[PDB]
Amino acid sequence: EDGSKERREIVEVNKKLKQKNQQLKQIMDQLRNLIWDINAMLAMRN
Amino acid sequence: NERLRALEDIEREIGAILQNAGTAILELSKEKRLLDRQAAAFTTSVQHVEAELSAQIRYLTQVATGQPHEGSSYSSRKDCQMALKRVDYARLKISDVARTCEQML
Repeated sequence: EDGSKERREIVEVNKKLKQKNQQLKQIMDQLRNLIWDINAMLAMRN
Repeated sequence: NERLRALEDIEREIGAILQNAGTAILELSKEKRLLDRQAAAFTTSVQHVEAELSAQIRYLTQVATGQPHEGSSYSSRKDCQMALKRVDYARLKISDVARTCEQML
């Protein structure tokens, strides 16, 4: 830390990846919630 | 569907050609072929029709005291329709997820 005495492309790629993760999680949420789809309905499922 | 077909045949043969053939020979006052066939179908056909009707009437006679002769009466055909509804809702949800994916990419 101490002794008691260029990054434009990087930030651009970082923001792009962050937006990508955001839209990815947005796409996730739907199938994530609808994933079970039989759990509450095992009473008659087979 | 044996009894249903028998009832349908009896209904189709109730108004047979015997009732309409009783006015054919009386018009034939100029020539006398097989015209004798217009005589055997006078009462024998009606007698046979009445016999068949009485026979059909004397069936099992299920209805005796209450409400017998059931047969639908029962289970989850309703829940089968509900399962079709589940299929439809899963279709809707899959379509919504595909639309969300398309919007995301």
